[PDB]
Amino acid sequence: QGTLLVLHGPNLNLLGTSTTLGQINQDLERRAREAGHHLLHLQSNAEYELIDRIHAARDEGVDFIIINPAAFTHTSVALRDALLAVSIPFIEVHLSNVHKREPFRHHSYFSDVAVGVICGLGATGYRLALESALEQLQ
Repeated sequence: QGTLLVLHGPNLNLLGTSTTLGQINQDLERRAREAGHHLLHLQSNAEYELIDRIHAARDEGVDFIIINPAAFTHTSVALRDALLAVSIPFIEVHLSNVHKREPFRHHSYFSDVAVGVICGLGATGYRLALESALEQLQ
């Protein structure tokens, strides 16, 4: 029934270069497909590429977003506003537990407008957000 888009923010191209981004993406696509949905993804170190991808999603039939903004979590109001502009619900994912880290990482420009948040559960957090999204879509 639906289309999901997974967005990965900056530096995540280095993951497991220990699970890689490619491994995460293939597992998500597989699980989405088994449940009858279509899943797309993009990683970028460029804020504008992520913004543009979100704008495209509005005009392409995307029903739900799963985003790991990574360092942009704490900085990119522009990505927050892209999500809000297109009115596509999303779940925020973080690999590491930000509460264990520097105070600046405790603030997110996403969390208050996300459906929910998964933090600190490593690469598995993405598939957990996908389980949630599949329910949210019914």
